[PDB]
Amino acid sequence: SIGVPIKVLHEAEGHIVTCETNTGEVYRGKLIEAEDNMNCQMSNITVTYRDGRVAQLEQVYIRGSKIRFLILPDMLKNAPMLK
Amino acid sequence: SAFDLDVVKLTAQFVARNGRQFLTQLMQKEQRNYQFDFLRPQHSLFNYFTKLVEQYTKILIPPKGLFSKLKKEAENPREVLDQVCYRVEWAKFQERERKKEEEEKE
Amino acid sequence: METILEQQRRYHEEKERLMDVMAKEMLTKKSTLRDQINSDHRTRAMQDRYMEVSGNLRDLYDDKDGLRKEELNAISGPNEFAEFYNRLKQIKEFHRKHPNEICVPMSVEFEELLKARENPSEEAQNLVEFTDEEGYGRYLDLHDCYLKYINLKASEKLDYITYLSIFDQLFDIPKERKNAEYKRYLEMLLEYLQDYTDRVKPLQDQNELFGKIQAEFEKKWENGTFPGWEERAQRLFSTKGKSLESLDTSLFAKNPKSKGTKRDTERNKDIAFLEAQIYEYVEILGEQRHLTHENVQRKQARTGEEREEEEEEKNLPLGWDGKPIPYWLYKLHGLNINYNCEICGNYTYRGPKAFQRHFAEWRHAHGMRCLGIPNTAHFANVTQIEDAVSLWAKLKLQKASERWQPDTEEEYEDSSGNVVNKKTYEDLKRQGLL
Amino acid sequence: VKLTAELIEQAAQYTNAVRDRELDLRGYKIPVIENLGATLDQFDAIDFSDNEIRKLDGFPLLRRLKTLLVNNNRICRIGEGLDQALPCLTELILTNNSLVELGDLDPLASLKSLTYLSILRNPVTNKKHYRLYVIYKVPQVRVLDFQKVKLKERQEAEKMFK
Amino acid sequence: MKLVRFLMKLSHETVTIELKNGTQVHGTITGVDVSMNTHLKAVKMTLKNREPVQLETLSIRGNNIRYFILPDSLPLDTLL
Amino acid sequence: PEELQKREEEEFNTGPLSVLTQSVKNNTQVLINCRNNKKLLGRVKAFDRHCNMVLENVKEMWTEVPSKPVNKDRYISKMFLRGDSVIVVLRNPLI
Amino acid sequence: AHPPELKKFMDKKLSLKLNGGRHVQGILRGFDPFMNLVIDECVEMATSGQQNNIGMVVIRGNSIIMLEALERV
Amino acid sequence: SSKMLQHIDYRMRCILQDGRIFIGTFKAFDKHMNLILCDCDEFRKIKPKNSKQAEREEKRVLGLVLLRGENLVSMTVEGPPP
RNA sequence: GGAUUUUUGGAGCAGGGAGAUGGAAUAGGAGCUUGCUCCGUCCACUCCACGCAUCGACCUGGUAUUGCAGUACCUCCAGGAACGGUGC
Repeated sequence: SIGVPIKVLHEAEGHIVTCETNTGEVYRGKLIEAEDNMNCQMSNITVTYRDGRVAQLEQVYIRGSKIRFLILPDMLKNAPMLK
Repeated sequence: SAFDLDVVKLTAQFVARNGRQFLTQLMQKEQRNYQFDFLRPQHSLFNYFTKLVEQYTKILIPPKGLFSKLKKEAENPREVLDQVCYRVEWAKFQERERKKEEEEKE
Repeated sequence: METILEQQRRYHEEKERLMDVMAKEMLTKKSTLRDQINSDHRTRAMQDRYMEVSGNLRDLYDDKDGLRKEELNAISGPNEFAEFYNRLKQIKEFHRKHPNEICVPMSVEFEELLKARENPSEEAQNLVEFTDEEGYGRYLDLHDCYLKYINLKASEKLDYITYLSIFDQLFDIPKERKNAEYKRYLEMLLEYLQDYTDRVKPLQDQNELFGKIQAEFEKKWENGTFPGWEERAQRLFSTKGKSLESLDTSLFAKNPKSKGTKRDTERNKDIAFLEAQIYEYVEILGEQRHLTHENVQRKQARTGEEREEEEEEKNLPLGWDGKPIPYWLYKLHGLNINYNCEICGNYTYRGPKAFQRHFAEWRHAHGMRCLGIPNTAHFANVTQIEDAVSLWAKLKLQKASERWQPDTEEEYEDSSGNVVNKKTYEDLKRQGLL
Repeated sequence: VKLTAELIEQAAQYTNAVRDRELDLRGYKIPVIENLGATLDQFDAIDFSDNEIRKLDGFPLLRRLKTLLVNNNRICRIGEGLDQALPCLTELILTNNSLVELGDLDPLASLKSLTYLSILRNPVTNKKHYRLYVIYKVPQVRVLDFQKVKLKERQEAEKMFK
Repeated sequence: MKLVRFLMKLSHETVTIELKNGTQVHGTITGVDVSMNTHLKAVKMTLKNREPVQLETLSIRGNNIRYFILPDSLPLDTLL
Repeated sequence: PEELQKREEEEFNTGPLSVLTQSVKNNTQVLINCRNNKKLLGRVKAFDRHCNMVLENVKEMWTEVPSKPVNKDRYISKMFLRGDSVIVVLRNPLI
Repeated sequence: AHPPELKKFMDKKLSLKLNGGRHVQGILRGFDPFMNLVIDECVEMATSGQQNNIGMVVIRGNSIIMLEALERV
Repeated sequence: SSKMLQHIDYRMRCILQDGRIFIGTFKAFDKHMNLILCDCDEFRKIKPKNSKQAEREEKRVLGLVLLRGENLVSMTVEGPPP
């Protein structure tokens, strides 16, 4: 079936999220497109490359395998999943 | 009755230092224009004053703590265990004698 | 501050209660072995209370030594008596009863109903003090010791029976070197054995027994306690013989024996003491370690179900005739049809007659009462909670309209020539003016 | 009213305006200051406005907290054992209290990490060279009375009280 | 047959699992699954170069455990 | 089912898991190379397709450098070791 | 099994990050649900300043950490 | 049973794969048990590199963080239900 | 339902050299204590390639902004580097 976490991610699409990849790549940007495999294709993202030298790219796309973390909109705290 | 308890304890303590059954600080303290309403033997609180006096006189014995030291009950769980077992055995013997008396009464 | 009267009486009462509570704890029987160990621990706590009172009282001779002359005066008295009466002639308007002088020590040094626990005996138990590999005095926790010995030795041919036989003998030929680090593991083993022996009996003299064992190690262990007929006397730590007692006295106070070795009478002292204490503990609980080996062998030899279990430790209703009803009667009366009522806690009624009667039955009337709705004919055939609450809103509003609120609707004559609710008129009437 | 842990287990520890873990004691008037460690190392800021706390003392060993708000209290003294109980704090808003004397700042040096504090609306302020004594006995502090510490105040703090 | 089924035959079993994160974690675990989800209670957790700290309730997964250890007097035959 | 469990037994008895096969047939001790160089010496109590390895009479050794690495060891008799950490499982070790 | 949503990226140049510190530019041309990407005119720029064009590559999703799009697509 | 629901709704420190912690109130779980944490902070160790500099733990703010199943190692309960 | 995105793991390991530099109150071996003599684990300072470069907050002044909004992060010069993590 479908994971409630992945439902929170799909509710976290279109708005600003902040993923953190396995190499420390911190990509805080508009999460455009995500799927069941957590493959997050985001736009206007700020990718920090783990270095603190954070740059701004557009149409970035990080897979789900590297996802150490992903801050979704906290405005989803009243999402229908947790209640 | 906390003031009354303080007064009863004070009476037991001040009678602990008297010399005889008539030689205390209470014989004249009764007629000394101050209310002492426990010394009367019709008042059951005379038993409570006598129990306070018994406790004071059992603590004012030579083994009560005047000039000696208690060491067998004060660092001796073995002596404490001997005394506890003897108290429990005396209680069992008292109950057994009571049961014999009760069978006799029935 | 009568350091001889008030303190002596309070301490005497406390110690008497402690002795009586020990007598009661020893006069009551034990039913679970953890119950017996916890009763022993509580008796230890009560005896500790009595001993603490005894020690607090044994020092009460520095002011008694000054008061022995003034307490015995036959001339003094009623002066200090009237003074104490004046000091206790404060306001006795504290109109309250309080038996909390001596009935409170009985409730502190007593037992409890859900478990035998005293006042200070509310948080003391065998739960943080007894091991589940033992059971609070059932078995022994030595699996860690076997794993530690096996990690120290590095051998894959070491079984629990060989380990237990090596650890049970009293002074036999070792399996590991005493100048090696396995003596370090023997130190932890002696610590665990001493902790188990002490936690097995909180009532027996701990200070006196430790003192007797220390006097033994001082006088009879280091002075040739295992004699011979070099074989005449042996050293326990250094591992050297002695031809005679004079030779042993010469070879104990010598130069190589004291500090001319890592196994001298300076360095190996704690190790020899821990080894002697472990041997003494094995000899004192030699039946206990044997029972623990019995439990380990029973677990290793039993079957698997017993190992797990040891580690874990017609279609129709009745009638007045007394027999079931014909199946066609059951269908004819609709007793095969189930009706549910949400107001009744989702209770299922069998057949239309039982389901019509239930609206007047206590279960439905109680459900309606829990909702704050009066059980009335208006709620007949209402089974859902939402429908009952809703229907209630409309009915409340209707009775609201038919009922006439006099004060809320009456029209009163303002003296100037105005009209306002009678309630407002009377309120304002008094309301300074009207 | 006695200060116990009912007003702790009911008090709100939440994600405050600065994105910390802040526990509110708003409307408490708690005169006894104790029994805080029942926060269980999930707190950073302890707000205790409207307290009857006549002093600043009685804090348990808390390891990671950042800020303590003692606003609208009746602080007369300053307790000495602050930093061994709060080693990692940085903000102390203890303004609007009865601080008068330079000795009311005596423990204020024990905090190695103290940077921000507020002691406004306290009579200790009308004293001459007061912020001088504060940035003098407290060298590590930078944010002093809604004003950053500076080399001028630092040189004047090292010069006077020689 | 997999031995996750054997490890499923455990609840209130005093175990010491060595997890992949340099940790030794001992306790009477709460309940096990087929994905080796071993949820611990009264947990003594010591990480690689860390202290034996205490956790009241922890839910440890399966792919993060590198070794496990069952108690001493435990029958592997009718546990597997 | 039955024939499928039999195919599993065929895979385990005549496949590459022959090490586990011998270890469970004659009760031999196998040296298991763990992913972090943890050498485990002991017999194997049960095995599966995923090489989930329950073992008895186990000893775990490694080289801990405090330099000169010294050979740290422990003796864990019974142990369950799921097939996750195994780099190799060698049926006959020389010691 | 769902294939990825990478079709708008197809026929477009991206600057991707493959693991090991690898970064390459490449033309997204085709794939499978297994995210194995087909990069034509692929050029790998190593950790140094030097860059070697490898042209036509079939790259795993197992090493690729992410990818930015050089065009707006 | 789906046990962790018996620890749902309360604040837990969830473990990552790289040695840090994330303190946040658990929302719910899935098949691989991946996490959604409300009111989350990250506790990350700061390397001393010396025997004279102490080891500190710096905290980050995340809030609602979707921690993918690649992170979950072990999780403790650190604060009561809020 | 262990083969590229979540639960049968790619993890683990070790901090560049050297100078008649310094400590191990309670813990090193051996030259069969104390003293001296050497060797296998750290930091504090000097030297070499302050391990280098980065950007991110940060501190010291000067310097520009008076501006109504829901946030990765927001003025500019400068230096020191107390901190973060990225390639070698």
